[PDB]
Amino acid sequence: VVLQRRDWENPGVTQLNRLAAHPPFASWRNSEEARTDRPSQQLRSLNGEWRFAWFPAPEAVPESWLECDLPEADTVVVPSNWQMHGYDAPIYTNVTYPITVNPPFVPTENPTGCYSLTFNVDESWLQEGQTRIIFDGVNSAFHLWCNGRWVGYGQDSRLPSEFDLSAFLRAGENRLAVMVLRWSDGSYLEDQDMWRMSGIFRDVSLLHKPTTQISDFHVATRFNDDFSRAVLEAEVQMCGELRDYLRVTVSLWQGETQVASGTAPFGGEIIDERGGYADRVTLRLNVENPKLWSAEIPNLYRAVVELHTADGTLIEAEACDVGFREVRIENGLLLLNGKPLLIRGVNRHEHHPLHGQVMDEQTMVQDILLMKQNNFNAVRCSHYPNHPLWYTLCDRYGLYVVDEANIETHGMVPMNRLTDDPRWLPAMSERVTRMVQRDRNHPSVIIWSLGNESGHGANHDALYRWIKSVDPSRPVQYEGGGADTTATDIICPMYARVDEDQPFPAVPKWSIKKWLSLPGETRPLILCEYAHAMGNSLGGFAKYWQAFRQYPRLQGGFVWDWVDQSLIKYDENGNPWSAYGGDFGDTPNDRQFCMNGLVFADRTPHPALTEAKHQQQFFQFRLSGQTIEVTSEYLFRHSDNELLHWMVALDGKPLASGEVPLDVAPQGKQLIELPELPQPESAGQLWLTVRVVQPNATAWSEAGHISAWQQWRLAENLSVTLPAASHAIPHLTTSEMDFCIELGNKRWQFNRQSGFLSQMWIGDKKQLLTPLRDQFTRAPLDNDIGVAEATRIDPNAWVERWKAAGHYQAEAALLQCTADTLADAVLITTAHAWQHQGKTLFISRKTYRIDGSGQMAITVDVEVASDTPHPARIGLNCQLAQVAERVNWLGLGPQENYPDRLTAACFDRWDLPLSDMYTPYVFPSENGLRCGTRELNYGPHQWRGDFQFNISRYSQQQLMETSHRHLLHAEEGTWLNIDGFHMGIGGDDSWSPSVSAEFQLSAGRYHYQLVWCQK
Amino acid sequence: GHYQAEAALLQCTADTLADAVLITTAHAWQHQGKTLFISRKTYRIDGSGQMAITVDVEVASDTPHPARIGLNCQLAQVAERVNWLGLGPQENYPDRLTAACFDRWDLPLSDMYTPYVFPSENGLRCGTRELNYGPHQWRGDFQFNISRYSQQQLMETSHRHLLHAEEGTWLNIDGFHMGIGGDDSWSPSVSAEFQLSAGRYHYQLVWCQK
Ligand SMILES: O=C1O[C@H](CO)[C@H](O)[C@H](O)[C@H]1O
Ligand SMILES: [Mg+2]
Ligand SMILES: [Mg+2]
Ligand SMILES: [Mg+2]
Ligand SMILES: [Mg+2]
Ligand code: NA
Ligand code: NA
Ligand code: NA
Ligand code: NA
Ligand code: NA
Repeated sequence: VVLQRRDWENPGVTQLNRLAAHPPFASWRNSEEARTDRPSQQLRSLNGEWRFAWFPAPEAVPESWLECDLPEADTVVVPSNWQMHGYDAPIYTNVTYPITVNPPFVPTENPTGCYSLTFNVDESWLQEGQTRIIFDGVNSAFHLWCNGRWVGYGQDSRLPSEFDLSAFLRAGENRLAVMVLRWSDGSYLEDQDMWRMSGIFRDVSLLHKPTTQISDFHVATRFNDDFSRAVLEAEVQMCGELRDYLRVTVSLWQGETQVASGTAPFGGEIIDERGGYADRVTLRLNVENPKLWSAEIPNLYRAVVELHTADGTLIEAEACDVGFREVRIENGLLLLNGKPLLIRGVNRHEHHPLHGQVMDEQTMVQDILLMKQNNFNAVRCSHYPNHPLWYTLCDRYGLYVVDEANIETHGMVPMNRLTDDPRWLPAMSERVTRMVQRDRNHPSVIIWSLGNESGHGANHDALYRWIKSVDPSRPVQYEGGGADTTATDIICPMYARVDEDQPFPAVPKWSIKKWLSLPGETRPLILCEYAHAMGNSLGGFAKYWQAFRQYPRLQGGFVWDWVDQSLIKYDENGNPWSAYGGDFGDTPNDRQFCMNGLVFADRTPHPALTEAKHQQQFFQFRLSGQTIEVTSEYLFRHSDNELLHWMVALDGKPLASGEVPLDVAPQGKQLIELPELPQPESAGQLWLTVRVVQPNATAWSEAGHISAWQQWRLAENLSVTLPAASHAIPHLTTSEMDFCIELGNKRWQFNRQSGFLSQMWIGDKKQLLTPLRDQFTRAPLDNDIGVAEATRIDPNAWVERWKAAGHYQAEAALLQCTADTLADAVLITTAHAWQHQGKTLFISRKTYRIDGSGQMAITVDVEVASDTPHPARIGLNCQLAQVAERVNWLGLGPQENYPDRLTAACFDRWDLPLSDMYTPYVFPSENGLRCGTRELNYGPHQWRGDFQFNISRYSQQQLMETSHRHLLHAEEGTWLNIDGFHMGIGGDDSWSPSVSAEFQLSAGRYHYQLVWCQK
Repeated sequence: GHYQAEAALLQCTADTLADAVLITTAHAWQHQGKTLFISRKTYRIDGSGQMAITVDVEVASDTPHPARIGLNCQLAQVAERVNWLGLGPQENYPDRLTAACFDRWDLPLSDMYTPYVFPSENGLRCGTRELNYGPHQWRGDFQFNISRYSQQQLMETSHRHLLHAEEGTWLNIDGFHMGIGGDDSWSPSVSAEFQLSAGRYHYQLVWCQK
């Protein structure tokens, strides 16, 4: 029947013999164990060592496997993705399906994973009650046998499938056989932009329930106008024989105190002409002054549901954590406990670099900690229901959750081909309804989502209404078909820009500000995805946050995304490296487009994370004279774990500092008058830096955690004092090929054919390995490349425009090189033109003035043809002979910063190891720039001015020629790129030009000045 | 103290090059001991009689952003026409120049003055690459006004009919000029992107004889 029916090529069959969905059960037989959420002896884990064999098709699986272990089978850990054990390749594709688009059919060659487990069942489990097996995640479809007998079938890779094994088991040893299909009709609804894997990748458990049992329960909390009174309403359903003596007791607990309790027999109210539910009961408990749940203060109660005889016999108990909170949209605003939310959100895939799509508690906790430490309060489950533990942790640690159905049909043409088709309504409905049935009691879930990138079909509208009907407590959102359809309560676009319209036909992405006020529009707007964090990205992040704060109805967004989907591979020597699309022989593939994270796969932060943290701060600051005004953006909590530190420094030199306790109400203000500020005699800019410090450790943070900062310029005293009269004067030696300048042991060489400074000497020591030359290009960022599908090339992409214009191939042509002897200096004047196919792209005119103090003043004036694509940078570069341990600078830092991503950086004196000045993006590009630098120190060298710089062992050429970071080699000496000017990095998306006009180098004429000297 | 700031000489040197003379200057404008602006210049006069002026200005970050960054002088000459390659033909300012077109414009001198009943700074033309007046030509990328009335007289005179033509011609040539605003006229109304807030400014001009 199995091979004959081909249930995996039939959307009308998504399960066989699968039990109804429900909230998490453990069947405690002791109420105290239920209350305290301790282990239940009635819920067993079958995680561990299983037998596994791989086959190329289900037709290749031998019948013998149903009753006997296959000798060729291996013993593997479960849960697991079998690609991670090397049985076949994981496939990274974005939009295009990994299989031929021919619904409902899948390939004949359909990788088949045969799992089996021989396991013990106690006699006591079989003498009474019901023994079920629960598969929390099987990707993508499976048949199940127990002791050679066929049990059932299941689809949907991301929700639990449960089966009654009572009639199949024997006391002692039993054998399960699970046949997992890689591809099924379910795969058409699972086209998420992620690695395509398969297997038994979530927990497997065995649950014992009594014959008379709790089969479902729903918890709701409703409130009066000021939230000083609540009613908890618990609906409980039973299965078994109905009897007069049966009762349900629901008890509610605030830690160790029972705050409320209610007991009732079964028999619901009359609902229609045929009566009511005799197998259900609703308990209503009054709660005065409930402690409310939010991400800020995740107050939780425990609800215990006891099924019992009236005279006191507990049959079984179930339980959940209860968060007292109201979610509603009123007058166009999303409210949590009557207050408008500001969503500091991120999308988070379930991804581990070693284990693939298998999740563990440690990784989940690590992620939540890092998120909260970086000022996130919300997470979107892109794009499927998560491992059940995720919700428990979000409940307890406090994060707002968008729970999203496992439906994505991106690769369909058009996108709604399946979702507008009623033949596909049953399969879609199960992915939505079974999510709701499972997760509806979690307070952390505040919004339901219908899926992702499946267009807008009638099936979406039907399922939107289904949720609205069954669960009025939570808004429903869905972005497909233009982000503002009749299937969404929230305008939830992806990559809509702040100010710029993107008027695509049918599905425009309006400026978010404009979107709110379109005729007839009243809904709130929260971006489901924004600020695409691919590689060197998050340019213009502050622009979103300014808009969010100014516009009541712009209530935030979810950054895309949390973590790079890179996977670990090993080289010849067994050394690990980060791999992306195509690295497993997977083809077609979308290469690096799977890496979009604010953190690397091992959870090491990208530089972008600090920009996110800074913009997502909960305290706002204004400066008026000596007055600092602190404003809290908290809705509920006081600043009861917050101290304000302040420091005033003159060009990095500390002049004063102190601390002031913060006592700020939610949404309130506090004025801090700074003491009489000292007047520095010395020249320079005074800078004020403030930081909010948390003196006490929390569940999510260490003592001393910095949660917020800001800087201001204070007084500036411009230097008017003259540099000391240098007694010596530099000697010019003129030859046919060189202009050589000497002053003591210092020597400079300017090549007369090239027109560049080709060498410097300190004593007899060479200082340069490559000459100091202008550079107008950068090793392209992923945003410059502007690709989302590897087959596609956008002629509009910055890298394409630069390449076509000849920026990367333009050669320096010398126009002028002269030397003049001054009264206290030697002056070298140069002019160069950069040309491609007879077209002059750039002209550089320079003076080098070396005086008797040993300093070399470099003045550069550059012309850029108005019709050439604006250049990536305007600066100089050289390869120094020096390799030094440290980099010291007075500029913005300490982390990597670019013109459109530098708000988080602070102006101070920074000192770091050379390695910290390189950002190891897995796909190499221009990296590690620091902006607003007035002084740079490296080895014996010092540069002064007002410039941007990066410094590393890797040239721009190597970076642009290398696809993987692990293939980079340290070059001789150190490559230095010093920029007068540098283009924004953008990132509003990574598949179209996204650098805003104000960050493009469009001025045509540029001036900058550097002083190079020794110290 | 912007209107009463006094120029203090920091540096004034002269050098001879292979085909030119180079004059280097530095000035500080101060008020009550506070240095508001520093102007560093080079004047390069070559064998073709062209005087290349390079100007680099520091503006104290805590002083209000200045109305303009430029040079002014009273020319001995009165000439009939003003001819320029830049935005025109009418008066235009950084935040009010979209109507203006880049072209070669030639007007009588009197049209380079706008007779606002209450006198103020007026007649500026932006985005100018070449200006011609009598024997003089200025080249660069600048804003300018040219008229018989000094900035001093304009600020001291309440009514246009009370203005008297001064000897010769007042020329104001700006590397940079602040927006004029106008969202209202009773509060600061110049948008941030039109305020002269960069701290360090660079402009260059060539003065020659035509
Ligand atoms: O539109 C999207 O942008 C992301 C780009 O990485 C990713 O593909 C998301 O799954 C998708 O919803
Ligand atoms: Mg099927
Ligand atoms: Mg009791
Ligand atoms: Mg997609
Ligand atoms: Mg700041
Ligand atoms: Na808002
Ligand atoms: Na992606
Ligand atoms: Na406090
Ligand atoms: Na690269
Ligand atoms: Na006046």
